[PDB]
Amino acid sequence: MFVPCGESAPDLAGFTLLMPAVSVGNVGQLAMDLIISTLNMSKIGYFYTDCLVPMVGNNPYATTEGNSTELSINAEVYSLPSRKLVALQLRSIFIKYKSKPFCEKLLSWVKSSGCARVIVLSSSHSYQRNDLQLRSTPFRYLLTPSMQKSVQNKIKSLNWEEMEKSRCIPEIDDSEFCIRIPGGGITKTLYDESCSKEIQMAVLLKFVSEGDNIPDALGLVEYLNEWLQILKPLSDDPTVSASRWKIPSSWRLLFGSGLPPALF
Amino acid sequence: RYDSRTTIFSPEGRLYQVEYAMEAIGHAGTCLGILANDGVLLAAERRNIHKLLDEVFFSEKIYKLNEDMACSVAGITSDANVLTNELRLIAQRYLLQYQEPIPCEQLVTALCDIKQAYTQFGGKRPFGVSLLYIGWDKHYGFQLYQSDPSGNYGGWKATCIGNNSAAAVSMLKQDYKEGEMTLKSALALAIKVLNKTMDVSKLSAEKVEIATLTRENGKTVIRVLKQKEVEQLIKKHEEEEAKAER
Amino acid sequence: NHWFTYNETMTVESVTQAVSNLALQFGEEDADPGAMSRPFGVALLFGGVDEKGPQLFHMDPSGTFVQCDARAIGSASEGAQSSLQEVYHKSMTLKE
Amino acid sequence: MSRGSSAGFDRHITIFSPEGRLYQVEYAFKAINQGGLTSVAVRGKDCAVIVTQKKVPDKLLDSSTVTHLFKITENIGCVMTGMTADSRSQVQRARYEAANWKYKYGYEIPVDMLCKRIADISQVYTQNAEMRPLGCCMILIGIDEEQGPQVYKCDPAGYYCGFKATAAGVKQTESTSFLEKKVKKKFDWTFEQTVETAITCLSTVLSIDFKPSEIEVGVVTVENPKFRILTEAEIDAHLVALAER
Amino acid sequence: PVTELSASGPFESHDLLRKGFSCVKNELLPSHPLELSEKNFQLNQDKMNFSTLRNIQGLFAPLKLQMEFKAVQQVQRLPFLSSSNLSLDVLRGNDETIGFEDILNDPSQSEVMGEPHLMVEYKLGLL
Amino acid sequence: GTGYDLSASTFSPDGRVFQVEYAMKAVENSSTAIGIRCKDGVVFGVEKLVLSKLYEEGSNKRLFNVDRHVGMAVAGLLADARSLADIAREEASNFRSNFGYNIPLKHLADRVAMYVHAYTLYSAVRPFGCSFMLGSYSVNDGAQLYMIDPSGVSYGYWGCAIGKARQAAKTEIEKLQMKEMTCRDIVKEVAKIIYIVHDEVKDKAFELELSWVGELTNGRHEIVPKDIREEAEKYAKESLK
Amino acid sequence: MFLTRSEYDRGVNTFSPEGRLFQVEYAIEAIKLGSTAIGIQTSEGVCLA
Amino acid sequence: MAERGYSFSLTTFSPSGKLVQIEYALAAVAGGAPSVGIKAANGVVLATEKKQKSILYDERSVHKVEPITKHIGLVYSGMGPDYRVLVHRARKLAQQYYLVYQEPIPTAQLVQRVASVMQEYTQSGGVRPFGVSLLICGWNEGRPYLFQSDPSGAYFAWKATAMGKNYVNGKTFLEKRYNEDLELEDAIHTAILTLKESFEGQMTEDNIEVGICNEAGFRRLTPTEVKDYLAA
Amino acid sequence: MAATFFGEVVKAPCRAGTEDEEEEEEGRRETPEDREVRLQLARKREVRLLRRQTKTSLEVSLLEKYPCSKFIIAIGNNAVAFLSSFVMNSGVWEEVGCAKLWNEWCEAFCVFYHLKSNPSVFLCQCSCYVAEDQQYQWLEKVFGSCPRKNMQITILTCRHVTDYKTSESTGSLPSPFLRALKTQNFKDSACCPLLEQPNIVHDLPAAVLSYCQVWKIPAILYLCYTDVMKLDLITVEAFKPILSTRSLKGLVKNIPQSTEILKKLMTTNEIQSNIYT
Amino acid sequence: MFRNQYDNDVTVWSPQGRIHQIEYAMEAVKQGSATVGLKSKTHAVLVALKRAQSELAAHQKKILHVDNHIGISIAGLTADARLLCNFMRQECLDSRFVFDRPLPVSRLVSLIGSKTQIPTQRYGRRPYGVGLLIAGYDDMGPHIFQTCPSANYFDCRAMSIGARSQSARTYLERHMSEFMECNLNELVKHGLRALRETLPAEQDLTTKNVSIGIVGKDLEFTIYDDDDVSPFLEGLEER
Repeated sequence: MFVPCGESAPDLAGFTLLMPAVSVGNVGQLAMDLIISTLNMSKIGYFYTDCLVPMVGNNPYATTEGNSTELSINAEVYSLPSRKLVALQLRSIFIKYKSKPFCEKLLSWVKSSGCARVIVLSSSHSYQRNDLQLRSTPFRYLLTPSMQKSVQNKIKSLNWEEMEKSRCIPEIDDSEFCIRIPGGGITKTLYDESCSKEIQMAVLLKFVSEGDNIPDALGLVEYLNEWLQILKPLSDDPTVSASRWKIPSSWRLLFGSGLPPALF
Repeated sequence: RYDSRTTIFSPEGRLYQVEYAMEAIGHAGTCLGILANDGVLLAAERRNIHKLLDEVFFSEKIYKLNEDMACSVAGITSDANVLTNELRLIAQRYLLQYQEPIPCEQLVTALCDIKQAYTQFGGKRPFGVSLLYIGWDKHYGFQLYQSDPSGNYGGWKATCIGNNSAAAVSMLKQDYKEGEMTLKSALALAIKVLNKTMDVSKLSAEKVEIATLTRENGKTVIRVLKQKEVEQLIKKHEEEEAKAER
Repeated sequence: NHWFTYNETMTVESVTQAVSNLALQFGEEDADPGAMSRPFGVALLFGGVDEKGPQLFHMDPSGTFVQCDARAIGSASEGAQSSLQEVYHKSMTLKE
Repeated sequence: MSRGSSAGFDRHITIFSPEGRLYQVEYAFKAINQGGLTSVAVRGKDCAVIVTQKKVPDKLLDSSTVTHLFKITENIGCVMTGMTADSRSQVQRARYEAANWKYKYGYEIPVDMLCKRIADISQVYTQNAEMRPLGCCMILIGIDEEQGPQVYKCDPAGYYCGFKATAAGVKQTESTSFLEKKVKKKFDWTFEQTVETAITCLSTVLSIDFKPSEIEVGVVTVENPKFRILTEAEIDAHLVALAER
Repeated sequence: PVTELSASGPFESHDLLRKGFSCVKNELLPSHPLELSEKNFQLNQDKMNFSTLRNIQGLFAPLKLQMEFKAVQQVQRLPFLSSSNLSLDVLRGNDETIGFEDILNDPSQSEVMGEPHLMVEYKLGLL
Repeated sequence: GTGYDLSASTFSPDGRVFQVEYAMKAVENSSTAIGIRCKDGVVFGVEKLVLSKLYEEGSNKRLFNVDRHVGMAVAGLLADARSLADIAREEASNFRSNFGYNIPLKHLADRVAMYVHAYTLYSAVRPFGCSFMLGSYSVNDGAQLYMIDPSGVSYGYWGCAIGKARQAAKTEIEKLQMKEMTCRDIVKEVAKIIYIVHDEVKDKAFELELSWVGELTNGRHEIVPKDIREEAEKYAKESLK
Repeated sequence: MFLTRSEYDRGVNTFSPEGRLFQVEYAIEAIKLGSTAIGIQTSEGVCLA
Repeated sequence: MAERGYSFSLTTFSPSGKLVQIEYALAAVAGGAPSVGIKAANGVVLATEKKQKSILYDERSVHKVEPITKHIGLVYSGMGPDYRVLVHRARKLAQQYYLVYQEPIPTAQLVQRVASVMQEYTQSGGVRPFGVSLLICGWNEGRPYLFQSDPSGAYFAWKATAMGKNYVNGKTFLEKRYNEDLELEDAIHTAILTLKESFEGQMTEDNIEVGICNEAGFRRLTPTEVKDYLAA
Repeated sequence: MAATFFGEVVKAPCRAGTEDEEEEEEGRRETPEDREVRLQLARKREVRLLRRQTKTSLEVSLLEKYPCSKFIIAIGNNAVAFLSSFVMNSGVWEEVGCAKLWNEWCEAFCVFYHLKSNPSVFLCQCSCYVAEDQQYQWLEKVFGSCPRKNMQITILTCRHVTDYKTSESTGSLPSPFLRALKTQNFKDSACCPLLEQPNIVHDLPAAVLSYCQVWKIPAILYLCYTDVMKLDLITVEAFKPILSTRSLKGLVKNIPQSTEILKKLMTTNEIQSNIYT
Repeated sequence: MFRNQYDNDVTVWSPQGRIHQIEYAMEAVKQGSATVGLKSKTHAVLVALKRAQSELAAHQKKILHVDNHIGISIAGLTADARLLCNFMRQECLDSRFVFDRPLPVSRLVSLIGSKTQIPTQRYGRRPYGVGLLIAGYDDMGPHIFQTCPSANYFDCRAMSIGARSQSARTYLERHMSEFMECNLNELVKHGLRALRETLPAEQDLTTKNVSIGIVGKDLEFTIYDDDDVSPFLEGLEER
């Protein structure tokens, strides 16, 4: 459930909820770090549930010594009421048999709190890309049937590629078609439950592998910024790119620790 | 716990890759074997029935292994070619060492040991072939065996493999009379069953090949029925079904 | 083998060392086929009498042995070892 | 790295994709462009010429060690395009296989038979899960006995074919179009005309006026069947003779 | 007189029914001058080629040839069934020569073959 | 190149074997070695880092003697560098045994570089994470300097630098007119360049490791004698300030 | 940042980032499924129960 | 398209019994250059489309229609290197048969031995199937033979067939125009027409290859002979 | 998984846990054979507070039946040893329940003590290793759903120095060292440097700190990053700075005898196995 | 975090150019117990701390005998130490057989380096998880060598390896200027004081937990254990 930081709900009246999925490469989570850092969003609550492995650490978006000591837990909610944007950041992994319960709790919060849209930043396995998908763009999208508030036309004008519908159960020549995001984690569960509950959800994803997945995170936030304009539009600057998403200070030592001596 | 290798048991003791290998035959053409008092037969559905396919070797499915045995495969065709070659080799090796023709169950057992070896060592796909053996030997007389990709054989008095094997087996079990079968009644039952289980098309003596094994004057006679006899059997069945209707 | 070659009884520690040479040869499967490919899941307790009097050895799933004076192995080795901790004194009779 | 096959339709050499394509072989073909050098081989009436770029991007590097033209046998020379170490290793293999042929058959290997042997080995690499293709292309030249000049091109897939002119590298398509246009008009280029054709193809598709130190030229001739690599003075003579015209 | 009785330790065990008729008395002097020359001919040819590659080109050359030979010989057929050695012949250079091993006493029709599991687990070094 | 970079037998969608590229970065992990070829020899010099004051001086050497006439200066993993030193020694000895004379340096470089390449080919072994330079001198061949890197590419150089600060050292070598200098002035300049590119704060307390092969040693690889090394270090220090 | 799954115990020959081989300690846990055996070494002999 | 890894392993059946890596090798054949085989009353025709279609190819160098013996000949559609490695093997097998039995190998025997090699490659793991399906034409016992061996190692005896790109339309074309009493000349005309069905533009004698097999034996038609056949 | 045979197709590890498919293709036709197994496994791995001489069914959360004003949790061998040696050496501590739980890595479970002199003070003593799907159950069985904000929780635990993320080598750091992580309502500053920004803590200590953060309870987590994670004397002594802090202010009476208790408890020394030295 | 794909095998280079299983093997060395090696002008001594679960077990055998002139002290996995000790003993036997003379310590250590380098490149292997302190004596004097899981070896004036060995190395760095002219007694005392520096302030060296091995100009390699160490420990001033 949602627990505020100040004994008062923040009134997310018509906000857009940006959330990750714990997916392959942690691309959704890294993109959420990029968004929360660049927009300079302020924590407004927690999403306390039984569903994610508990973890804790100081402020991952430290900029000054004053706020570098702010404790953070595995699921925290950030907001930017100027732009009517609210963001969830899941910083852990799901406990066995607990992904679906999290999805219904979260979507119940979305319906109760009054959020208009939901946008899930996710990823999928790129070793499962078939013949065509190898020669297409890495980025795919999904829109639930409700998500039509003039954004179907916007996405169409953006020349994006929808996620390809595989057949529900193979080996049948009839091949009833339903979505399958392999390696998206809760992405498919969130999509199916949003379609059931009539929530305007969008899913943006990239076909990624694992390793240094920071380029993939930057690509995914640029995809989202093609849609939403949460930032000044891309190649319009004197190439001041690379200086337009603020890398959080916690993005340090991403390959571990330092090199031992007496090797090399 | 899962089904990626032949060398992995699921946590209820199932070898899923072998079960999938055995699932490939249910696509293949219906091979039927019936044991009689004076002979054995193999009735096989000609799956390859295209217009431009050539008139081929004396039988598409029926293979001779000895002077005394024949087989009839269903499943992956290339694996079947390998396996029938090795069957013939095994039989000639027994004849070379003992100077006597191989008994039928010893040949079946040897091939099924080969198939089991492929279901046991990792990094080797099992044989997607279920065979059907008919023969004669001085020990047990006319014999009919069956074999499946797991190297698991058994002797029958009437069995079917391939497409619609379950309906065929139900029909045989209902109509096969143990002890009172002769080769003509076995041929009638073979046509009847192989008709009711080939209901994708009307039965004609171009989609079935029948081979009978008998003993005539101290020699075994493996004979593949000519196309003009299978038509006579089909007519006998159609007239019988007309009479039994009205 | 030791008796055949040297005409004498192998000492307790030497037997334990030979068994350890066998037991520590896991992993490294594609080097001497017929090797084991995983640790042995058994702990042994060699107790014998040799030139150096009574001796007790312990080997665990490592192919490694240490001489001991009171060992418990098995499912209740912690409690039994804590009990052997006080009930044992270095000069006690075999009946005790 | 240890062992296994990577799962994916473009991630192991022994995996087909739904369209029956071996993508790791095509990625090897892209590895040929790793280096940024183009090679041109042109067959004439009585000679064969291989011409390649010679980029040395280092004042400190001894430029006489940078070379892509190799001598396989005394009468076969090749220009290697692609990854440098892979090129040198495939040259070593071609040298060994040619020596074996002379040992077994008593006469020196032809060009077509050498590219066939190298392409057989390359096919074996594409079919097995332990090895990988080499990211290189071999263009062989020689004078046979009774056919004439020969230019042959092995490639990472195990495919080989004889040509009248061929290219490898970054500008392979542009050079192939250039040489097609040249060969449609006339083909019995004497010896000078083949060298001018190869140099002009390279200097047109790259739009670069060459210096004798930015280009390598190896030739065979019917009268001098031995593979020869021209000195800088000879290449400069050809370039000045091309410029004056 | 061969010496070598490991007899220090002649503790080895054999399967009596599977050893057949072995006569170490005469297994020290081949039956013909050509017996071993023909038994180990591909072995000796590989050793000669690796030696010339080593001496002319370096360690890498025999190592790569042996590594290719090891790789292709490993995606094969289980030992109780005959293989074609298609890739191994392409590597060794026997794809276009026919020797007497190819036409005499054909391996594809052996006249004698053992049990599947016994032959597989002998190749695995398990005996 | 994630997804295509766990094996040395996988090509990236743009024809790049990435395990080999990561092995070359592994070479960039270590301190710098430079080698300068002059008018009458070759001089090696290694910014050897003092791991502890407890190590006997001369331990962890990075300047091997591969043959009577060849010297080897390494960077990268030191275990890999020692294994490749063993291989190069084997190659030189085998050549001498077969053919009865000292192996040419170009041929030695080819043999060892082709070994390194052979490791860049299989899933069963990983590429060498070590780069090295060979340097010889013969009266009938002149000075010769070769560098092999983890991909198996060996070229001939007039001045080379391998290691962490190869780029700065390469900038500093280019100022030398080494084609017209003797081994003595090159030793002083090698010490100077080693002192310039040393990072005194990140890394700490290095010791010079100078070596030559030339006509001043009669085509024999040697350690620079203690007094000449002292003079070179004093020149290098006084030039730094 | 993030909590992620790291597994160093599903194969022998793999050290954890701690210098520790887990498939051998899982074999010691395999011992702890056996029955209890007590061995006492005295100067009068050794007993095994 | 990764069915739970049933798609990427050659030695894993799918739950329905399919081996969907040998049918991906059949998609390499169906993406190769078109081939045609027509067994006339007195001979067989093997016509294919050349990939070496530009002016810069030496055409005395590499061929897609190959002889195995005097009386057997191949064409393929699929992956060319696999074809070459199988062709040298087929030639070796034919010469071993001659050396043992002192008689030319029959077409069916050769097809069987080649198919056994292909089958071997579809069963191990760590290896890859062959990306070629062959057409074997032969003449034995005064009787033409046309066979087809696919990557799985399962061979078929045909009266007429088509491989490579656009082969379903090719087979439909062949059904409407093949009759048993066809003579070898009308067979060559029909094979060239079936190639002309699925062909990328103007068809020259220099971008198709034809090889016939009659009593006199297998022979590859010269570009002049193909030019003459195309002119009619 | 890691290539049981030559050329076996292997899938890479996924650090996001999405190789489990999150139990995808859920199979709404789960056989009762499957459901019995799943429920039996869920029952085997349950947490259960039980009272002494009651032995079962505590039925309510442990901090909501007794009032609390101070709660010290020690997790692991070294934290438990330190807390016992330096705190229970004083006046009588009364046990008010254990938390029985089964696990693959579980090992004395938390026994909970509350001081007789001051009943409001509590201690959890886990050598108990609580698995991921047991930590929230542990939290509800101990704290419950009525988080009174008068408590001062103090968690103590040990971590291996190789878990420290630092730009230097994790062999050059002066282990063992203490790092803190406090919640927002913890007004006092720590006695140790706060843990860095790329470093996180993920277990039962993280569960308790997260609970206290969400429900606005003061809490401090003390992390010993040690190079020896077995029962070690230096590691236990690394926690001593904590004794001069208001939570552990009145509980530490005799330090000199605590060193003797500690030396004894080291001589007990659960037997090491022979993998090493 | 971005490290998980590249640290499970010793055949995978991380995109930072690091093999991580090598570093984890080095940690395996740190998981032993401290052992010290130091040398004078005439002797090379090896001092080791033994653990025995603190009661009811004969302690680990931490100093092993390789030849009459070579002895090793181990820290790390015991199986690896035994494999390497068997290798060292066989190589010393081979030298005595073929050449009749004691194998030089440096040559032995080079052979160990190659032997232990092979597992760090090959598939289906793991590095050796044992680090050694080899004490030798040959024609060139006393020797102290340190071998690592990474297959590196170092020529030491003195060295400590094992758990909490940094304190011993700090002591040895502080006092190494006087090791060379020390006689055997005070050299072993120096090693003993360093090994004591690897201990808590309360614990002290006893005969039950100290093993010593001396090689030298006159001595063959001898190991002193459990009661033979008393002459060396009696004279050791308190901490």
